[PDB]
Amino acid sequence: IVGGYTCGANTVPYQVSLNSGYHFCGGSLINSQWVVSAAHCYKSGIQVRLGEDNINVVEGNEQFISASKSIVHPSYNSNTLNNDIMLIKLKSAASLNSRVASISLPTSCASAGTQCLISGWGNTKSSGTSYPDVLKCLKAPILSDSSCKSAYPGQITSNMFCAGYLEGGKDSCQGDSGGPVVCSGKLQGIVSWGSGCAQKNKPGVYTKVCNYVSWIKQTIASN
Ligand SMILES: [Ca+2]
Repeated sequence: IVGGYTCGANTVPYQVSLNSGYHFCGGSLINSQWVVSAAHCYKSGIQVRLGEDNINVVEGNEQFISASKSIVHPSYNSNTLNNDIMLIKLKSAASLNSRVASISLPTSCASAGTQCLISGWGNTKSSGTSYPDVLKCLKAPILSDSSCKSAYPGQITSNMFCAGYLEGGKDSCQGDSGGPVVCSGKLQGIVSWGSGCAQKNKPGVYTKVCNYVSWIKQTIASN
């Protein structure tokens, strides 16, 4: 996250770190046994880390649970990033409390102008590299579809939205991928892609979760 603020320990209780020896992507806990992330975060050998603030220090609220199954969306396209969504089943259920909690799926899509919270452990610089150890947060609005398409001609599908600031300076970045965009207490987006970080006229692009609720629910019910 570029241009954000330190969230505070366990203030974003649905935020996950995906670990394969190191943090590589975020995710969101949607019930005691399932996480949603980006398909471009797929790899084998995932450990899901819940209850994290500092990802390099054991602080006492963590739960570390291996994945048993990963399911990439059937229509994910790695070239265009259309349908950039994945489900991960945990080997055992997490223990839910005030610091480790699920986030609700949306019943309706959010409109442009809605303010959302984006979080992650990604790079905090737009030029150069500095990775934080504690969770960072950013408040940002959903942008109109017209502004999004004008920023990325030919690249925005109906399964994507833009959020952020056209003036630049505040955005998600490398290492935030897969993490949550929460608006009015519901998971509306997944950190997906952009051109660089925090550049003028190049806001972040997010997977539009409201288009996937039926697939999520049916997949969880049968796996
Ligand atoms: Ca920790």
